[PDB]
Amino acid sequence: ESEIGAQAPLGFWDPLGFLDRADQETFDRLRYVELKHGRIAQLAFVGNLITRAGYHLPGDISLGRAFADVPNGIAAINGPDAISTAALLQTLAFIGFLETRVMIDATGESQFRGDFRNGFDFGWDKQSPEWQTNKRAIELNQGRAAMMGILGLMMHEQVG
Amino acid sequence: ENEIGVLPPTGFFDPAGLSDGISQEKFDSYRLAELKHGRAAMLAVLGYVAPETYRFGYDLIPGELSTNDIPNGVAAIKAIPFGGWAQMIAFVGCVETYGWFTSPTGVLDLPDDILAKRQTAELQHGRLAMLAFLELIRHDSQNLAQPGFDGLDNLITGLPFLY
Ligand code: CLA
Ligand code: CLA
Ligand code: CLA
Ligand SMILES: CC(=O)O[C@H]1CC(C)(C)C(=C=C/C(C)=C/C=C/C(C)=C/C=C/C=C(C)/C=C/C=C(\C)C(=O)C[C@@]23O[C@]2(C)C[C@@H](O)CC3(C)C)[C@](C)(O)C1
Ligand SMILES: CCCCCCCCCCCCO[C@H]1O[C@H](CO)[C@@H](O[C@H]2O[C@H](CO)[C@@H](O)[C@H](O)[C@H]2O)[C@H](O)[C@H]1O
Repeated sequence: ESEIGAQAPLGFWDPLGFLDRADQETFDRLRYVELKHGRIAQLAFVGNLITRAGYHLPGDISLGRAFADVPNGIAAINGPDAISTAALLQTLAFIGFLETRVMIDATGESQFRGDFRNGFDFGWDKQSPEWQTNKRAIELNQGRAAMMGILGLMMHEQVG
Repeated sequence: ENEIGVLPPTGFFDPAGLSDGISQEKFDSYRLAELKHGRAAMLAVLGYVAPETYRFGYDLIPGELSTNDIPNGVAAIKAIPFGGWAQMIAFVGCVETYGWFTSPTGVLDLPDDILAKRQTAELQHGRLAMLAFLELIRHDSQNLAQPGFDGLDNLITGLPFLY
């Protein structure tokens, strides 16, 4: 089992013997989970850093509370002086609906578990020979470094 | 056109023709959605009455926030923090997506006619519970927005022996 994911210095990095028995479906689901975790980690990086910078959208979220009035960090969602639970629940429901009605495979692009073409693409037809492998390695490495950095940021703001 | 869930109180009840032609898959999805909304409504109706007389003494937020103090009805969503709602939604999603905390011994081995009648009764009870939940929510919201409006006092206007 040597595929995209052991790029850079060390090779098969399985100190715990995770893939001692192994199987194809377990392989695919683990890769999909790692990819999703990394993607959400880097998007949360963008959001957290751009909020710590000082930028804020105009307008109000609740009945008389602007986007720049909420605290920054963990206190936004939980703790005193947080966003109204109705608004947060509504946003969570909207995100769930978008996830369940947008990023599913309704055509049959298949290939890798995580591709949601459904006909729409920019240039993922002309390039073929080897850009796919190193691109996937790039996205995986970025996701892993993301997850590490975002866990560090969350713990730092918790202990800060 | 003709499947489970057609009983004589009326008979077809499709005035606006929401189905018309459709297909087998779309009809099956609609039936699944109706069964799901119905079961959820029945659970909601059952759970809207129990806390009025019984209360589990657990401290949602250890140290404070003890069930024994949170309001009942549509006012609990404001008192309960976002973390608990997220945790329970994730838990029910784990129940639904996976087979976790689910047992196939509840499918039973009933004959065909018994199964059909039981399914029809399930759908009827659920259809009733939907409107039950609607009325409960409307009364609670109207009373909370303006106390004294709709002068019938207390939650659950029926079952007056609770108070
Ligand atoms: C209404 C909202 C909604 C809905 C319906 C879904 C629906 C789904 N999500 Mg999802 N998600 C949402 C919002 C939503 N999401 C939000 C807002 C986020 C954050 C951005 C995520 C992040 C997310 C990830 C990362 C993953 C999903 C996955 C899934 C799928 C399976 C979920 C599952 O098995 O249950 C949940 C089952 C579990 C076992 C939960 C795991 C919880 C982990 C193990 C613990 C995490 C640590 C904890 C949060 C903090 C600990 C604190 C410390 C003090 C201990 C399903 C389609 C999974 C998927 O696509 O599967 C292929 C997946 O990997 N979601
Ligand atoms: C729509 C459904 C629904 C919702 C949203 C809520 C929401 C809430 N309930 Mg509640 N409840 C429900 C149904 C529901 N309940 C039902 C059906 C009952 C009767 C058993 C109760 C009895 C009840 C009590 C006694 C208390 C609450 C409380 C609460 C609040 C705190 C959260 C909590 O502990 O939940 C608890 C939610 C449940 C216990 C419902 C679980 C129902 C699942 C489906 C059972 C699954 C099967 C079970 C594990 C056994 C399996 C065996 C097999 C044969 C099936 C919260 C607002 C507490 C509070 O302070 O309220 C003010 C409290 O003390 N509820
Ligand atoms: C060993 C497992 C474990 C552990 C360590 C915890 C730990 C905790 N739970 Mg908890 N819980 C568990 C299992 C566990 N839970 C299970 C199995 C259930 C049944 C569903 C619940 C139901 C539950 C409720 C109903 C509540 C808690 C709350 C809490 C927190 C107590 C107050 C606090 O610290 O506020 C600090 C809280 C935070 C810093 C915010 C934490 C946000 C959570 C961890 C994110 C969860 C994300 C979700 C799992 C996955 C993503 C969303 C999904 C849709 C994809 C604490 C973090 C309370 C709480 O969160 O109050 C605030 C609360 O009301 N729990
Ligand atoms: C084998 C195993 O392991 O488990 C098995 C066990 C078993 C039993 C075999 C199985 C099953 C089937 C199940 C789960 C059956 C349960 C069915 C259930 C519990 C169905 C509730 C109906 C509630 C209704 C109709 C409420 C109407 C409420 C109405 C009409 C109201 O008017 C409400 C009301 O509020 C108003 C609006 C005004 C108020 O002022 C007055 C009141 C309060 C009255 C499973 C699934 O196979 C699993
Ligand atoms: C979602 C499914 C809900 C089903 C949950 C299972 C219910 C069965 C047991 C729940 C009873 C919980 O309440 C039980 O434990 C509580 C733990 O806070 C304890 O409650 C008591 O102790 C707490 C912690 O020491 C203190 O806040 C108080 O002294 C008091 O609330 C009691 O021992 C008992 O009231």
